[PDB]
Amino acid sequence: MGNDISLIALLAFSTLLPFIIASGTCFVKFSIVFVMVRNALGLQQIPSNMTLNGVALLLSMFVMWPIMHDAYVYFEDEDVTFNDISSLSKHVDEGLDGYRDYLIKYSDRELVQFFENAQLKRQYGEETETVKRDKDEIEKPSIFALLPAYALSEIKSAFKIGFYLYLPFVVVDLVVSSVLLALGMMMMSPVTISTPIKLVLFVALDGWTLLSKGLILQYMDIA
Amino acid sequence: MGNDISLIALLAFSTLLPFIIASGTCFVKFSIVFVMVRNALGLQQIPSNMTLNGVALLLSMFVMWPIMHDAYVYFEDEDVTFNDISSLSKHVDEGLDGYRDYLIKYSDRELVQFFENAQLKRQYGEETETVKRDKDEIEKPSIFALLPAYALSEIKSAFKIGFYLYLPFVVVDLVVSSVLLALGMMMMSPVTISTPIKLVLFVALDGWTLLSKGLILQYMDIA
Amino acid sequence: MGNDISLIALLAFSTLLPFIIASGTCFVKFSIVFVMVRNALGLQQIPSNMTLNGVALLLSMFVMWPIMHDAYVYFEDEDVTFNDISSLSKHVDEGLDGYRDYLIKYSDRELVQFFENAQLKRQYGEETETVKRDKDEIEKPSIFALLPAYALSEIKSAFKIGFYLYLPFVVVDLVVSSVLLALGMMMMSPVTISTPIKLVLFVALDGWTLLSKGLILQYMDIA
Amino acid sequence: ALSEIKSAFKIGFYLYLPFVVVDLVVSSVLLALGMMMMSPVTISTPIKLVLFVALDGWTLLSKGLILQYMD
Amino acid sequence: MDDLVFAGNKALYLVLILSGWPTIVATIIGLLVGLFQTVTQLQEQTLPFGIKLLGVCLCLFLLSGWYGEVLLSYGRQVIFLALAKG
Amino acid sequence: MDDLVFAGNKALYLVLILSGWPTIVATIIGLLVGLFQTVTQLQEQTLPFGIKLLGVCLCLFLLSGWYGEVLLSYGRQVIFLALAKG
Amino acid sequence: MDDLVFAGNKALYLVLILSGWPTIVATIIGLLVGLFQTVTQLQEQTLPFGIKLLGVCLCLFLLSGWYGEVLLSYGRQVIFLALA
Amino acid sequence: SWPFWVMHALGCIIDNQRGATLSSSIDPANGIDTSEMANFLNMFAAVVYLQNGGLVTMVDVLNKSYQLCDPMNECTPSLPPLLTFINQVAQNALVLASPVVLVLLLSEVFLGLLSRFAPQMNAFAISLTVKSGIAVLIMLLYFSPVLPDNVLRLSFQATGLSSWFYERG
Ligand SMILES: CCCCCCCCCCCC[N+](C)(C)[O-]
Ligand SMILES: CCCCCCCCCCCC[N+](C)(C)[O-]
Ligand SMILES: CCCCCCCCCCCC[N+](C)(C)[O-]
Ligand SMILES: CCCCCCCCCCCC[N+](C)(C)[O-]
Ligand SMILES: CCCCCCCCCCCC[N+](C)(C)[O-]
Ligand SMILES: CCCCCCCCCCCC[N+](C)(C)[O-]
Ligand SMILES: CCCCCCCCCCCC[N+](C)(C)[O-]
Repeated sequence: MGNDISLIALLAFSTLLPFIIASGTCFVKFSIVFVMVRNALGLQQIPSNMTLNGVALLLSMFVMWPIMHDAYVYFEDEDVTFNDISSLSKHVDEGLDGYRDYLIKYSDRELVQFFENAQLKRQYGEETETVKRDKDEIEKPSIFALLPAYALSEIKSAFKIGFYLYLPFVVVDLVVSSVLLALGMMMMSPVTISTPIKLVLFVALDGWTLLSKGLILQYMDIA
Repeated sequence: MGNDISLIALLAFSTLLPFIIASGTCFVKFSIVFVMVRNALGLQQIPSNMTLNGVALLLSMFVMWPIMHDAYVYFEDEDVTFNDISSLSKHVDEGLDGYRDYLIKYSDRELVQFFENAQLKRQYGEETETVKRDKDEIEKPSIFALLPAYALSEIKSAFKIGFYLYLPFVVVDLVVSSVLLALGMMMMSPVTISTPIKLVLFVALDGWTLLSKGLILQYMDIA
Repeated sequence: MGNDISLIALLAFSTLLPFIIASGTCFVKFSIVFVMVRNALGLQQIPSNMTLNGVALLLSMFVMWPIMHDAYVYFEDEDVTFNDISSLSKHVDEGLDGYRDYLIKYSDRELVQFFENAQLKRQYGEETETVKRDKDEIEKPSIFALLPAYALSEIKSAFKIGFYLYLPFVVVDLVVSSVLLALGMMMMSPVTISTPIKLVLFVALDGWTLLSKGLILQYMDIA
Repeated sequence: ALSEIKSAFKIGFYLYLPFVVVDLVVSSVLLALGMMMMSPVTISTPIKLVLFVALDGWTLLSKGLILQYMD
Repeated sequence: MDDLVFAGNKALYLVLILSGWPTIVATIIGLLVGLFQTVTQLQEQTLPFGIKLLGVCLCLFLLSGWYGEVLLSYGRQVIFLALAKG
Repeated sequence: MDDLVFAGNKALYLVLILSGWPTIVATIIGLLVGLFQTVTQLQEQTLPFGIKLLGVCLCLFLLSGWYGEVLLSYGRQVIFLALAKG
Repeated sequence: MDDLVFAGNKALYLVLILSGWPTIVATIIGLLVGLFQTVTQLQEQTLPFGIKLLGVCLCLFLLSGWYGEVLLSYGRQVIFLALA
Repeated sequence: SWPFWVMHALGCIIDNQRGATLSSSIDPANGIDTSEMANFLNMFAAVVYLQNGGLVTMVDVLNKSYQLCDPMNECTPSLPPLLTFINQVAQNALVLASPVVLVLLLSEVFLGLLSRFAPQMNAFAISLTVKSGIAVLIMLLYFSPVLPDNVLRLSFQATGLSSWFYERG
């Protein structure tokens, strides 16, 4: 209810919701990390993707809720009615700053700036140069620039984590082969012995608790 | 006629049902253990994933169906009366305690408490946690806090179990290899010999039956 | 709207948009390149297709937007009203040239001409030409001739890029397999070890940044 | 309804048997060469296609399916 | 019924016949080269592969025709058994 | 079907000659390095593999241009046959 | 297509080099221990396996810094060739 | 389903013993891995089951399930036998496959013992050439009983409904 166009906007947003969650939210990172852990342990079907994605979605909800609540309360407020296009548009813009400021901590400055340079109207000569002050440039780059830079930087940071997770298992896999060769049993496949060792190591390390905690700690602050 | 919101709640619930089952029910454990044992015997696609998932599903219902039926019997109860949104909320929450108790039984208190903090503490200007005496909050962790803490504990239990099942097969592999060497009948791959032996031995001892009983006796008495 | 037929045409175009985007835009290229990257890294499930496609669509938006805007600003002028069929037809035709240019820049004329001569029934569809004579064929060619040529011309380009992207990883695979043979560990599958090396290699190159930038730079130019 | 399902399945069974032969043969000759890492499907797919085309399957089949309903 | 049993049996019979000759020659070449390498002591291991590739390809050339005649006749037979009922 | 006969036979002949050259080189090197270990009465696993790798890489550096000529020729030819009827 | 040809030739060259050294170290260790078995003769199969493992591990531990730089240079070069 | 899963298991065991680990067969509908032999025997069992008229017994056991236990009486499957079910299915397949496994083992150890006299002979590579021929040859002799050995002895029958289910209301 209210302005007919505000209603249209609400319904459009709620229609695009899953693509936003899939492309501009920490869900991107958690989804990748859990699957990489499964591959590092060497399991092809355990757990199901339907279990891993469920966990990842729940964990993401905690991180994202406070922003959605703050933006909702900000718009469910009768304070004002607006005289003009410039007043309304700047009131709208000031509501998204919480999200804009979430994206800014994690996207990378140089890629963000390159995308902002990309949007400007073309010129016949190369574009007229500019430098702009921080309250736009640092504080307020446009969201249609921030969003893909975020997605890309997140993917990268995810691969990085997966790399570290692989290292100890690689160590195991080598050592076990070298010991079997020292015993001369050259023909036996070492996978049959290395796999359970890997599982033992992961449960004694309690890898799930550590991963689930530290991933949240990267975004929340808890005391 | 009925109430138009309780109708929405019914239809919504029935769409989410398979994801709840897949992420917050003992199905999580049963479906994992079987597939692990199947890999350890070294002959994939016997039994079929259809057989395994079918059995795991059936067994999960003995554990969970009484709890759902108890909840519906709690709600179909013509003697209640209410006065306010609070008095209704309390009674609806009270209806879910039967499920809440099951999740509390099978999950870690400290990981639950961690997520219980993480839902809020991004709000908080303070470090003190005593500010509510435990007796309420220890009983009433939220269900969204319980769910991922339960799933992450079920997986770990599954790995713990499967670890101990791998050991005897490993032993059998070492024995076969050592015999081939002691006979000098060197240039034969041992897997061709030992996979028949593992299969015949486990079937001749009804490993699957003992396994099924040992799994159910954590959750029910069969008698 | 001031004309019922203008309204009909506008709605029809709005209904066909996704097939035009999927068949006459750089999206064709960007969509393919990312999936080839994922294959060359040897990952099955991750990232999700809708994550990759989401990024591809965002990037293509920057490239195509200038044309859409030019055409909108051109068409919204009611500055002239039309005496006759030919005057209207020419007014419309001259509006598409901003698009027609972009297609003709990247397709390959020998196809375009081949199709032109084919949709006309001319001289029984194909006949020899003694003389070769070029007739400002750039302005003659119908969009219905240009579209397929563009599609094929750009798919091929994508395959080329994917070819180049595979080579570095192939090197890694053959190197790992050779040093394992040097150690004599003949039983062990390289994929357990070669994968993390690929991950760290791509992370150190920062392939997403270079790749995304270069793709845009093929169409635009930026300081 | 169940009678037609029965007979259609029955007809469909017969048609597999040549392609089944093709597949098991190809797999045996590859193992005879030791190329255990070759996926047979790549080689066996075109042999199936050319077999069916040489039979002219769709002619025979569409003829017989109609003649079953009229004398 | 008996038509079903007959056709299924014949399928296995044809597999056996067609595959038999290549596997025979790959066996004989394997034995001869293995013996030769004991008669003169040489520890190569690709030589069997190098020879038996030529051995198998040659008999695929020779039998290329009979292979197609057998499979055509079988396909026609089973299509008749399937459709010609009255 | 002289066209299907031709394309089918040529595919196998091409497999045989494209693959033969690397395996011949590898086998001859294998034999000579196996001999040298006998006349020296000195033994290790790795020397033959090490030399074989170099031998095959040189074989590919040399011949590979011709591999491209042969494959392009066959690639065109089969397409023209497939679309020959019209 | 000079660029494509170059990229291809370079690939093989890189494989031949980057695999070369470890096989040489393993060869030399295996040969030297082998000859050392002929004097004071005791004949044991596993000593080559025990010692060559140390050889190759130590070689990779020293040179692994080099490898990454060569690979990086190649990857950049091909990415540019492709996107130009 | 019970008669079909046994023949499918049998086919998987044979295709594993003869090598053939990288089998080609395709099946997306059930989501189960499949091999050429498994697919063949799984089809063949189905056609002989249908030709023996079993399709009547399927609707018979459906109707009996409603007469013997009713939706309104909270009919429920018995637990104790369900706990045996997987092991019975495995057992029947092994008992049926056993004749081919033993002969394929003896054929390999015979080449192993032969290799003692000619240690350069690659007995493994020889066995790969032999075993698929031996496997088909032997399966071709014991083939005809595969008709009756499934059509009756493994088919479920309506009298069994008494034990697998009970009414809890
Ligand atoms: C199989 C799921 C559908 C039917 C619901 C079964 C509910 C569990 C009943 C278990 C009764 C066990 N018993 C007799 C020992 O109490
Ligand atoms: C590695 C080769 C596997 C070949 C399996 C198929 C054998 C039949 C080939 C077709 C008939 C013979 N020929 C010469 C026309 O190819
Ligand atoms: C893999 C089975 C052996 C290869 C032959 C497969 C049948 C190909 C079609 C045969 C056609 C015979 N022809 C040319 C006379 O029609
Ligand atoms: C390179 C291995 C696969 C080659 C397959 C060639 C299929 C040829 C099919 C026709 C065979 C029968 N023929 C020659 C009479 O037509
Ligand atoms: C490291 C192995 C790489 C094998 C693939 C190399 C790329 C294909 C060869 C491209 C050049 C072909 N040639 C020599 C005809 O130009
Ligand atoms: C061990 C590498 C195996 C590669 C097999 C393909 C070899 C022929 C095609 C690549 C030729 C590369 N070359 C020589 C042009 O640089
Ligand atoms: C063959 C075993 C050793 C392979 C080492 C290859 C490392 C490639 C990744 C280089 C990364 C360089 N970096 C980022 C650590 O400086």
